[PDB]
Amino acid sequence: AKHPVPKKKTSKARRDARRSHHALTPPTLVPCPECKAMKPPHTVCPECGYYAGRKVLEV
Amino acid sequence: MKRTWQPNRRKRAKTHGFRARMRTPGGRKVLKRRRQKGRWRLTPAVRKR
Amino acid sequence: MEAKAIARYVRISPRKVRLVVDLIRGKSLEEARNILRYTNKRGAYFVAKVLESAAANAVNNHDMLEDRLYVKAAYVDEGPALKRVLPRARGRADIIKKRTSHITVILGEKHGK
Amino acid sequence: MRHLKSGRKLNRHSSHRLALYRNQAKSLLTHGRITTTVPKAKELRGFVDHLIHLAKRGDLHARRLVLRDLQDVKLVRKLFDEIAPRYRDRQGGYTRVLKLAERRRGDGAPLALVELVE
RNA sequence: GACCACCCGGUGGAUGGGCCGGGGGUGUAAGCGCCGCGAGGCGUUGAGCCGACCGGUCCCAAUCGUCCGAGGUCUUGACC
RNA sequence: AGGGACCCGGUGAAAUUGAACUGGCCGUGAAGAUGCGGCCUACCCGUGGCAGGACGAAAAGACCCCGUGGAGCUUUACUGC
RNA sequence: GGGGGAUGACCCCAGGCGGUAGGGGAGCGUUCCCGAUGCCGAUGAAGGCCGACCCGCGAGGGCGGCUGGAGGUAAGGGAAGUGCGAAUGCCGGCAUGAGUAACGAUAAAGAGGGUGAGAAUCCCUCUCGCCGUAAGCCCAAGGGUUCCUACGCAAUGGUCGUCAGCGUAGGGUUAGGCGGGACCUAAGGUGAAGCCGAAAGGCGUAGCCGAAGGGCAGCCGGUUAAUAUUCCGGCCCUUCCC
RNA sequence: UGAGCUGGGGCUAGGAGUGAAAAGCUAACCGAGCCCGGAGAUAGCUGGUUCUCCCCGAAAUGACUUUAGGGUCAGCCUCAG
RNA sequence: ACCGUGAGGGAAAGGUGAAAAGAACCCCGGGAGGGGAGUGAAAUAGAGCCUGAAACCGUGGGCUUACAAGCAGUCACGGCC
RNA sequence: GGUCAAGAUGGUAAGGGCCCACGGUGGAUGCCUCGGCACCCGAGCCGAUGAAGGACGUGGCUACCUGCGAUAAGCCAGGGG
Ligand SMILES: [Mg+2]
Ligand SMILES: [Mg+2]
Ligand SMILES: [Mg+2]
Ligand SMILES: [Mg+2]
Ligand SMILES: [Mg+2]
Ligand SMILES: [Mg+2]
Ligand SMILES: [Mg+2]
Ligand SMILES: [Mg+2]
Ligand SMILES: [Mg+2]
Ligand SMILES: [Mg+2]
Ligand SMILES: [Mg+2]
Ligand SMILES: [Mg+2]
Ligand SMILES: [Mg+2]
Ligand SMILES: [Mg+2]
Ligand SMILES: [Mg+2]
Ligand SMILES: [Mg+2]
Ligand SMILES: [Mg+2]
Ligand SMILES: [Mg+2]
Ligand SMILES: [Mg+2]
Ligand SMILES: [Mg+2]
Ligand SMILES: [Mg+2]
Ligand SMILES: [Mg+2]
Ligand SMILES: [Mg+2]
Ligand SMILES: [Mg+2]
Ligand SMILES: [Mg+2]
Ligand SMILES: [Mg+2]
Ligand SMILES: [Mg+2]
Ligand SMILES: [Mg+2]
Ligand SMILES: [Mg+2]
Ligand SMILES: [Mg+2]
Ligand SMILES: [Mg+2]
Ligand SMILES: [Mg+2]
Ligand SMILES: [Mg+2]
Ligand SMILES: [Mg+2]
Ligand SMILES: [Mg+2]
Ligand SMILES: [Mg+2]
Ligand SMILES: [Mg+2]
Ligand SMILES: [Mg+2]
Ligand SMILES: [Mg+2]
Ligand SMILES: [Mg+2]
Ligand SMILES: [Mg+2]
Ligand SMILES: [Mg+2]
Ligand SMILES: [Mg+2]
Ligand SMILES: [Mg+2]
Ligand SMILES: [Mg+2]
Ligand SMILES: [Mg+2]
Ligand SMILES: [Mg+2]
Ligand SMILES: [Mg+2]
Ligand SMILES: [Mg+2]
Ligand SMILES: [Mg+2]
Ligand SMILES: [Mg+2]
Ligand SMILES: [Mg+2]
Ligand SMILES: [Mg+2]
Ligand SMILES: [Mg+2]
Ligand SMILES: [Mg+2]
Ligand SMILES: [Mg+2]
Ligand SMILES: [Mg+2]
Ligand SMILES: [Mg+2]
Ligand SMILES: [Mg+2]
Ligand SMILES: [Mg+2]
Ligand SMILES: [Mg+2]
Ligand SMILES: [Mg+2]
Ligand SMILES: [Mg+2]
Ligand SMILES: [Mg+2]
Ligand SMILES: [Mg+2]
Ligand SMILES: [Mg+2]
Ligand SMILES: [Mg+2]
Ligand SMILES: [Mg+2]
Ligand SMILES: [Mg+2]
Ligand SMILES: [Mg+2]
Ligand SMILES: [Mg+2]
Ligand SMILES: [Mg+2]
Ligand SMILES: [Mg+2]
Ligand SMILES: [Mg+2]
Ligand SMILES: [Mg+2]
Ligand SMILES: [Mg+2]
Ligand SMILES: [Mg+2]
Ligand SMILES: [Mg+2]
Ligand SMILES: [Mg+2]
Ligand SMILES: [Mg+2]
Ligand SMILES: [Mg+2]
Ligand SMILES: [Mg+2]
Ligand SMILES: [Mg+2]
Ligand SMILES: [Mg+2]
Ligand SMILES: [Mg+2]
Ligand SMILES: [Mg+2]
Ligand SMILES: [Mg+2]
Ligand SMILES: [Mg+2]
Ligand SMILES: [Mg+2]
Ligand SMILES: [Mg+2]
Ligand SMILES: [Mg+2]
Ligand SMILES: [Mg+2]
Ligand SMILES: [Mg+2]
Ligand SMILES: [Mg+2]
Ligand SMILES: [Mg+2]
Ligand SMILES: [Mg+2]
Ligand SMILES: [Mg+2]
Ligand SMILES: [Mg+2]
Ligand SMILES: [Mg+2]
Ligand SMILES: [Mg+2]
Ligand SMILES: [Mg+2]
Ligand SMILES: [Mg+2]
Ligand SMILES: [Mg+2]
Ligand SMILES: [Mg+2]
Ligand SMILES: [Mg+2]
Ligand SMILES: [Mg+2]
Ligand SMILES: [Mg+2]
Ligand SMILES: [Mg+2]
Ligand SMILES: [Mg+2]
Ligand SMILES: [Mg+2]
Ligand SMILES: [Mg+2]
Ligand SMILES: [Mg+2]
Ligand SMILES: [Mg+2]
Ligand SMILES: [Mg+2]
Ligand SMILES: [Mg+2]
Ligand SMILES: [Mg+2]
Ligand SMILES: [Mg+2]
Ligand SMILES: [Mg+2]
Ligand SMILES: [Mg+2]
Ligand SMILES: [Mg+2]
Ligand SMILES: [Mg+2]
Ligand SMILES: [Mg+2]
Ligand SMILES: [Mg+2]
Ligand SMILES: [Mg+2]
Ligand SMILES: [Mg+2]
Ligand SMILES: [Mg+2]
Ligand SMILES: [Mg+2]
Ligand SMILES: [Mg+2]
Ligand SMILES: [Mg+2]
Ligand SMILES: [Mg+2]
Ligand SMILES: [Mg+2]
Ligand SMILES: [Mg+2]
Ligand SMILES: [Mg+2]
Ligand SMILES: [Mg+2]
Ligand SMILES: [Mg+2]
Ligand SMILES: [Mg+2]
Ligand SMILES: [Mg+2]
Ligand SMILES: [Mg+2]
Ligand SMILES: [Mg+2]
Ligand SMILES: [Mg+2]
Ligand SMILES: [Mg+2]
Ligand SMILES: [Mg+2]
Ligand SMILES: [Mg+2]
Ligand SMILES: [Mg+2]
Repeated sequence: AKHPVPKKKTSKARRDARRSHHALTPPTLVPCPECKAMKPPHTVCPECGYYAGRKVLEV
Repeated sequence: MKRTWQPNRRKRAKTHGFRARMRTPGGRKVLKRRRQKGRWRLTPAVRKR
Repeated sequence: MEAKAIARYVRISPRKVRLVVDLIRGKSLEEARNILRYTNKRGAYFVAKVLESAAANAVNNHDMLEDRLYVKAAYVDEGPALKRVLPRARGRADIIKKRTSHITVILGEKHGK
Repeated sequence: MRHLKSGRKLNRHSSHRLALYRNQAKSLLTHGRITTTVPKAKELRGFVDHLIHLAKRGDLHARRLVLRDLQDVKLVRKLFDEIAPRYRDRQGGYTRVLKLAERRRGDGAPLALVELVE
């Protein structure tokens, strides 16, 4: 409001191009060891999906 | 910091009250105008019975 | 056949949720689900609901077989604006607008043999 | 810049950071399983390991030591008698940190699992 | 090193955390014994405690995995 | 050292804004040019930063003058009370 | 301008035709009136959306398709709230900056369990921190259901909410002794008498009004989700009438 | 401990009050409060002034002007006769 | 309504359809919302409801663009649809 | 079948631009109106028998409006229908 301020309205072409880097990257996902579903790597696969580790059960 | 509005019900009726308005001919017109504008309240509503 | 579900007047900014919608466009339903579950956005929840409501319209209303439907089309349009006052320094009052989206997932069966 | 200097600051000052760990240690060594933020975990390993490895020593010094951070007369008991044994032949690695695939919401924080090994 | 990028590792692995050893800092821990009415003092005692630095060691954690990615436009020129 | 600044999730303003596809030099031009001439340089789009320029924003210059504009004050200005 | 006598509107002919302030002359379109007891219209009015078509120098007029769903209005004349791009114009709508600053004290948080479609944010437990002449408690102002409980989460809450001072509903405020009034007077106000002023009105002795001052009889416990010196229990007083 | 501070109840105001005096204060702007009215005050000043085509097409000088960035007459444009 | 102690200031906000026939029931969903069914001459007349313009924001398609430089148009040729 | 020096040319869009189609937003345009405006008639006072204007109440369930007043969506009588 005070000291600086924009001098001209930015074109639709110019905000849209600023946003050319705003796209998301879809999650990284692997199929679980033995349980059915898809899970993110290096994590406790939400349907119990660990052997030598615990799992907090879905069971 | 202490502001302009420091409510005090006695003061409010002592000052803009109906009986106060009726004393002064100046006040009798205030009623007359408000009553003719069709104001729903002729006078600041005050309470604390 | 193709089937669609529309969540309207969803109290979220179009530009915000549009971001995850673009994440499922053209994809299998199977994949799309797996994407929304782990997409870390408030818009996931909503888009999830619209998608699942769309499938539940293909199978029960249009006969489409859940195992063959992809996200043929999807988009979100700008619902009406919730103008609210934001009190500011030196007695200003701005108006922030809580935005609103119209989510439209539209499903079709994959052209598989 | 500030290279090395091992030791996360967890947007806390000195005293808060201490009582963070302590209050997280008690909480661990009472349920033996903990869910926290991934970083609050990573940093919580060594703090407890040192505590256990000290209760393997059995001596009252080791006890009197530990008491500084856990302050409670039991638990230390439960530490020395019920937990400290199980690691006798186990040198280091008394603790395990597993990552949960679920995040919070209205926060978005990645979470992790902290439990006692074996 | 702001995020990104860059670099090293990812079990056929010493990458970090732990544990051990060394360095380093602090400067004689608790407990017990002796002397003193006592505050304290002495011995055990360079003890005890110990962040990063130098290393060691699979005890814990880098499991298991998915995804992208060429088959090579044309003419000529010399050689097959 | 801590609270911000940076990254992630949630919420999400503001002045400003002719339109923009908005470079440097030497000239030129209403005399201080991204926008005209000549030359030089320069793939497209961002993020964190600095503040030289857009005669940057703000406030229809408070100084100055103009107006047979206005107001406060003065006196042996005029004329009243 | 001159002929063409065509007096028409028509032809050849020759000239003029940059243009601000301004002068003049022709027209286009908008609303309303006569034309209207008419005509167009559900086989689709007005308005909208296209058009590479037709006529007009242009302002415009047609025509065709889609939309639309009940009006419209010729030739020809009449009358005007009659054409917008600017007035830091007015009202409204929507952009830009921008996913940027910010999310309101640096007293500070951690885990476990519970509810729930959904929990960093609600409930309980343990741990940790902050006030402690307060950041605790009780009165007076002021506010006026915000109190207690049940059911709720669209909005309000600077995030989230299953919570709330929010939404719906139901309940809850008990006095001869506490405060105020059927008592007193203070400044001041009002004001028979009285005095003054063009009118409105201004003064003014007593009187009257006027209080957080004078005067006046209740202490300790118990109970309700929500009231208690108010209800209850025990001890104790006041005034009025007979 | 004082020309102290403070609650409650009161009085004084617009050319008027109040002021240990700054033209300070009199409801967040006081060299003369606020509201409504006279009022559409006045503004020789700034800004704005909306469809089309056709012809002609200027002045920025003179004289007077409490006049000089405004006017009256003449000059120069235009229309009818 | 709201603003103002007060005098006083002072708004915005009309239209489903001939008729509620205002969408039983089923599916997704905690709800909102939608998809079917159904009503209707018409449901982009479904109650944030006649007509529904513009700014503005999206989805899809044709042409185009990463060694060029500019009041963004125009005049040429050329490719592609 | 390839290799090879020189040279010559495609596709590719992170994103952007123009066009087209369909929506979202928004509520202009058209039509509608029993609200307003204007003139012309008519008509013209009410109040201590307590006016005007109100406060509070009043319904089997009633937030507001309207009506009414503890006889309270109303009581009695005449006339209309
Ligand atoms: Mg500055
Ligand atoms: Mg674009
Ligand atoms: Mg004070
Ligand atoms: Mg105020
Ligand atoms: Mg009082
Ligand atoms: Mg009178
Ligand atoms: Mg009323
Ligand atoms: Mg303020
Ligand atoms: Mg932070
Ligand atoms: Mg401290
Ligand atoms: Mg890193
Ligand atoms: Mg690697
Ligand atoms: Mg591997
Ligand atoms: Mg290592
Ligand atoms: Mg050592
Ligand atoms: Mg010693
Ligand atoms: Mg010792
Ligand atoms: Mg002794
Ligand atoms: Mg720092
Ligand atoms: Mg953010
Ligand atoms: Mg020059
Ligand atoms: Mg220059
Ligand atoms: Mg140019
Ligand atoms: Mg040029
Ligand atoms: Mg240049
Ligand atoms: Mg040139
Ligand atoms: Mg750039
Ligand atoms: Mg930058
Ligand atoms: Mg600068
Ligand atoms: Mg700066
Ligand atoms: Mg000026
Ligand atoms: Mg002057
Ligand atoms: Mg003057
Ligand atoms: Mg003729
Ligand atoms: Mg000619
Ligand atoms: Mg010429
Ligand atoms: Mg001309
Ligand atoms: Mg003429
Ligand atoms: Mg006309
Ligand atoms: Mg007619
Ligand atoms: Mg029909
Ligand atoms: Mg039609
Ligand atoms: Mg009409
Ligand atoms: Mg036309
Ligand atoms: Mg039409
Ligand atoms: Mg007509
Ligand atoms: Mg006509
Ligand atoms: Mg007009
Ligand atoms: Mg006109
Ligand atoms: Mg103009
Ligand atoms: Mg404008
Ligand atoms: Mg400007
Ligand atoms: Mg609106
Ligand atoms: Mg910025
Ligand atoms: Mg920033
Ligand atoms: Mg920030
Ligand atoms: Mg806060
Ligand atoms: Mg804070
Ligand atoms: Mg739980
Ligand atoms: Mg449960
Ligand atoms: Mg919890
Ligand atoms: Mg917690
Ligand atoms: Mg908190
Ligand atoms: Mg009270
Ligand atoms: Mg309430
Ligand atoms: Mg409550
Ligand atoms: Mg509740
Ligand atoms: Mg809510
Ligand atoms: Mg919220
Ligand atoms: Mg707030
Ligand atoms: Mg919520
Ligand atoms: Mg409530
Ligand atoms: Mg009693
Ligand atoms: Mg009391
Ligand atoms: Mg009393
Ligand atoms: Mg009395
Ligand atoms: Mg009595
Ligand atoms: Mg008295
Ligand atoms: Mg008097
Ligand atoms: Mg009198
Ligand atoms: Mg008199
Ligand atoms: Mg008293
Ligand atoms: Mg008293
Ligand atoms: Mg008493
Ligand atoms: Mg007593
Ligand atoms: Mg209570
Ligand atoms: Mg009691
Ligand atoms: Mg009693
Ligand atoms: Mg004194
Ligand atoms: Mg006082
Ligand atoms: Mg007072
Ligand atoms: Mg005055
Ligand atoms: Mg006056
Ligand atoms: Mg004075
Ligand atoms: Mg003073
Ligand atoms: Mg003031
Ligand atoms: Mg006048
Ligand atoms: Mg004016
Ligand atoms: Mg004047
Ligand atoms: Mg004027
Ligand atoms: Mg002419
Ligand atoms: Mg000429
Ligand atoms: Mg003169
Ligand atoms: Mg002159
Ligand atoms: Mg002048
Ligand atoms: Mg003249
Ligand atoms: Mg002449
Ligand atoms: Mg002539
Ligand atoms: Mg107010
Ligand atoms: Mg008020
Ligand atoms: Mg208005
Ligand atoms: Mg409407
Ligand atoms: Mg109708
Ligand atoms: Mg109707
Ligand atoms: Mg279900
Ligand atoms: Mg729920
Ligand atoms: Mg439906
Ligand atoms: Mg039908
Ligand atoms: Mg239709
Ligand atoms: Mg039709
Ligand atoms: Mg439908
Ligand atoms: Mg249908
Ligand atoms: Mg339609
Ligand atoms: Mg329709
Ligand atoms: Mg609408
Ligand atoms: Mg409609
Ligand atoms: Mg209709
Ligand atoms: Mg519509
Ligand atoms: Mg549109
Ligand atoms: Mg596109
Ligand atoms: Mg080059
Ligand atoms: Mg190129
Ligand atoms: Mg450029
Ligand atoms: Mg160009
Ligand atoms: Mg492209
Ligand atoms: Mg549309
Ligand atoms: Mg009428
Ligand atoms: Mg009487
Ligand atoms: Mg009498
Ligand atoms: Mg009455
Ligand atoms: Mg009523
Ligand atoms: Mg009757
Ligand atoms: Mg009868
Ligand atoms: Mg009869």
